[PDB]
Amino acid sequence: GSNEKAVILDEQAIRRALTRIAHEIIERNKGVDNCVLVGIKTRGIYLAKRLAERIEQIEGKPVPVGEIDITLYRDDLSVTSNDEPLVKGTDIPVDITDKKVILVDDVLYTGRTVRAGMDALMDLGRPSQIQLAVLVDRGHRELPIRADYVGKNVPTSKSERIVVQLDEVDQNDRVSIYEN
Repeated sequence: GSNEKAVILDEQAIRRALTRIAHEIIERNKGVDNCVLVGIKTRGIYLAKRLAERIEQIEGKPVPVGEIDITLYRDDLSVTSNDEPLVKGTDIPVDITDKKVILVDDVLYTGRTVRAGMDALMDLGRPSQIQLAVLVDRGHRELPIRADYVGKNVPTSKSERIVVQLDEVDQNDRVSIYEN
């Protein structure tokens, strides 16, 4: 059909949300001493790296960035969003024990990737807090998870999927919502 996709973050809205999140992290943590950013999912990781650069531009101190590499699966033959995270690997360049780790997710949906992210962190260390920054929160949580920082709330139905494009993997910055 026609009009079965819409842009929910254009490039400027992306850049503004990141900048907002950067400020929010700084205000809430009262600086970024002992903060570590950790990206989840391929685009969450690129977002995390943008976020750390933005925070560095604000504070003049680097923020370390790590990644948790997760692939999502389903237990059935349905075509519907994959909801089972499998953690493939981790790379965090610093110790996270007694640090505030900020998980960075492109789209908060079921919360299921976030939960695997939290456990993955707990396998590497004992942070004092795990916080969650997300570019989009589309609701329909399946676990009791919520974001500390949200670029945009986007109401959705379970039939819709959110497509995130970023320059680093997709050669354009855009978030879109699609029926089906």
